[PDB]
Amino acid sequence: GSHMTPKDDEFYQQWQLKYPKLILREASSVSEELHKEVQEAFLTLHKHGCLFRDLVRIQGKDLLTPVSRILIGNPGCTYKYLNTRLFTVPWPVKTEAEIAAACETFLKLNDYLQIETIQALEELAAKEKDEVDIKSRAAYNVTLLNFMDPQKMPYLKEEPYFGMGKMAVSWHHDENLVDRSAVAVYSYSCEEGRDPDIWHVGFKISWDIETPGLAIPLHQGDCYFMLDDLNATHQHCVLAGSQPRFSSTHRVAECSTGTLDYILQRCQLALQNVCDDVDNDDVSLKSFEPAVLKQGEEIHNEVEFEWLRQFWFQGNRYRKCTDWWCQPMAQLEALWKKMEGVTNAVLHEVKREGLPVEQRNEILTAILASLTARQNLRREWHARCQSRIARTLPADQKPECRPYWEKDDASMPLPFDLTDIVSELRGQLLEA
Ligand SMILES: O=C(O)c1ccccc1-c1c2ccc(=O)cc-2oc2cc(O)ccc12
Ligand SMILES: O=C(O)CCC(=O)C(=O)O
Ligand SMILES: [Mn+2]
Repeated sequence: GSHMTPKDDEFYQQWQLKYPKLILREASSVSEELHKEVQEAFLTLHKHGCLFRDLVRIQGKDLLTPVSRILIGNPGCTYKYLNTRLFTVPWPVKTEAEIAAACETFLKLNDYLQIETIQALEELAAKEKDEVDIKSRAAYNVTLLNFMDPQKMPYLKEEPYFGMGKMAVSWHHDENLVDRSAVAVYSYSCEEGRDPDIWHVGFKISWDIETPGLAIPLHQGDCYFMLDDLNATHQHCVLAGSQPRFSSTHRVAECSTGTLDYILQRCQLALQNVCDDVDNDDVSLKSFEPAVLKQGEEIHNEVEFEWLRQFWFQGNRYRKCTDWWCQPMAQLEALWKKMEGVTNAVLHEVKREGLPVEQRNEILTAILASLTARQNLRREWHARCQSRIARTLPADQKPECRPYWEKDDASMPLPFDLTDIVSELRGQLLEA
């Protein structure tokens, strides 16, 4: 395989014909004032230690990301990639003033890039021969900030198909975005084939290493845009230069099951089956109908694994730059603890003498997959909290395996390990 850069005569026509949905707006087109502001914002964020490498999970292995990052965006919004849910430090849509100022800066960059994107999307439609679709596909709700110092990496991976040289980030799609949504990236580098000292973004067609890839040089303050279905039909990578680089990558995160309001509402739905006169350990349920019980136990899993474990696995890195999620997370944990109460109440009822066996077995069938998944996912998460790299990484830089409690812990109604309970319930369902 081979690739094309601006040095190749064929670059220009290949871009024009096979990448009309890829747009580059060079530093020129962006005001010197905005450049100054976002570049300074990058630097304060970096100095206040707001960017971290994430311990992600990909095809079974636990890996530290080469880039350190932070997610900034709409209050209560989250973004899930590589099995890790990132939580926004909020930006002032309708904390220390410095970080607050930085987030404010990245909101107005967001506004600017949003405008640029709509324009580009409008011009693309005109070329191609609705109005609501365009604006919704440009309505960026988060940005993921990235930083890498390549001189800090002992060995960088070679780009494997086109001879593009050292990769800072491997070939991928930006995951979990709204369908056909645009992506906009502000790139900030500190200042035969592609120039090794300069940062590039590379593109290829999915499934395809025969059509030469493009490598687009990125100088200080250059912006690039993936429009419409480009992010889906193509992969991209980031090719490392010799100097450090920041990027701000603005996305329309698909957040239908990914906001604080969404998850609080799911919890409230679950607790509708609980007599709510008073908050104490004496949990009693309004109904034992299979469909209501299954739903309750599913919500229980959702808040435990998608929210609590995700949040705490990331070493409590937030109250550092924002306490915003601290109270929400306390609240979600209290809701989850009530639901541990619910599971116990269901279990009590299963054991009640005078419960017909047919009704018991209908209850078992309703809840068994949820409890099985709860056991398995607890194993998987506990594994993830030790692994190798978690072991290797310093004591300061370790994942927290919360919520977790000992067999002796009398504050919790059920054991953390559900193996016996699951076995027993399963056994009962095979009884004759
Ligand atoms: O880019 C990498 O090689 C990498 C290294 C360690 C951890 C994650 C990644 C990696 C990504 C890192 C950040 C990001 O925004 C996207 C990434 O996508 C990847 C896709 C892969 O197939 C394989 C790897 C990645
Ligand atoms: O920085 C870029 O150019 C794209 C960002 C990126 O590839 C990522 O880390 O998701
Ligand atoms: Mn990307």
